[PDB]
Amino acid sequence: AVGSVFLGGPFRQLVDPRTGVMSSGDQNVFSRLIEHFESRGTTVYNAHRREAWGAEFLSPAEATRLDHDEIKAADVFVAFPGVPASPGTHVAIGWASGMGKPMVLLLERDEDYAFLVTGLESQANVEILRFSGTEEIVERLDGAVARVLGRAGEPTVIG
Ligand SMILES: Nc1nc(=O)n([C@@H]2O[C@H](COP(=O)(O)O)[C@@H](O)[C@H]2O)cc1CO
Repeated sequence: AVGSVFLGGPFRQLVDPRTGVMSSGDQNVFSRLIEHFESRGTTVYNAHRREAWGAEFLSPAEATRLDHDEIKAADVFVAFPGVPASPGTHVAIGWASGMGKPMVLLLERDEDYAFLVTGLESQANVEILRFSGTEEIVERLDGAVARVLGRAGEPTVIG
């Protein structure tokens, strides 16, 4: 049973400038993923919700520090690299892969992602899960987390 996950993904690009928040459709997937885990006993660290989906904006420095602490604390790292790419999320993949964290990465099926993203499959303790909608993710996530979590500590290139 999984104590803690860090859930990451695009943020800045999903904020509506007119409202200063993400739309319910974009919050959709995050909230769905949060519930799923929380209902099962698993603490979810997630910046989108912590920062009221754009309304309670941090300083770059605060935001940077919290994210790195939460990543380091969570048992498993789960994130959406984003199409187009989420700059802050890619920084976080660097952090997590650099700590040898169990990671699950959520990739839109039939979309292109970076070499240094896809190249972590095998190279680190990572599992890629391609998806055409949120329910697919919700169905497959627990298995993906258990498999990566069942390899924690184990040496890897990069780990
Ligand atoms: N205010 C923010 N707080 C944050 O914690 N972040 C972190 O950086 C990621 C989003 O990066 P972008 O905002 O660059 O897409 C999120 O997963 C979040 O963990 C990003 C922003 C906006 O750059």
